[PDB]
Amino acid sequence: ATWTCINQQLNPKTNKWEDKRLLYSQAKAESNSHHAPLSDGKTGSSYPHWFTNGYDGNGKLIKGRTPIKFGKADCDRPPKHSQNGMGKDDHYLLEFPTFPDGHDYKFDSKKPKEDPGPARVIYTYPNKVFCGIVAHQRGNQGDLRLCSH
RNA sequence: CGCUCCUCAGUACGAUAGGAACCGGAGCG
Ligand SMILES: [K+]
Ligand SMILES: [K+]
Ligand SMILES: [K+]
Repeated sequence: ATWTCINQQLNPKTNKWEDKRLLYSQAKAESNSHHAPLSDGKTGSSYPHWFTNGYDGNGKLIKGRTPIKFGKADCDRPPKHSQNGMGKDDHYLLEFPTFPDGHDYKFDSKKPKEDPGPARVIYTYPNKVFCGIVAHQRGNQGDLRLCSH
């Protein structure tokens, strides 16, 4: 499967934000999630880490929030995320940088830290069930929204 | 006392997608 994200990027010459169509291979994104550690933070880059998808640790939805519908029961279930995100009963979503070229993000480096880019592969803790590809609409900041596939 | 860098630490904390400080190290005023 191929996922497409439209990410606005600032063209210097026109000083205006333009739509860049970015394509991701699900197979490569999944491989990225397997190469990354099964932890929540605790790495030099901070990734991978808990993706709340609008909930708090007790599966309670933050008011005025619509979680992303992934289409897989495991991915759409309200999460159970304890303090360290390592409880022996936890189940929640993790986000990790993913790129069109498929390379593995250098999760262990803090200084300098690799640019995570606009996209993330979202997968479950602790079985790493693939959920989807999400990305920032503008540059590398703001909320993350589900890309198409 | 103030400012820059390291470290503390991607820790504490946070959930608008981020993120300290004390102690300690190196400087300038
Ligand atoms: K954390
Ligand atoms: K400091
Ligand atoms: K100090």
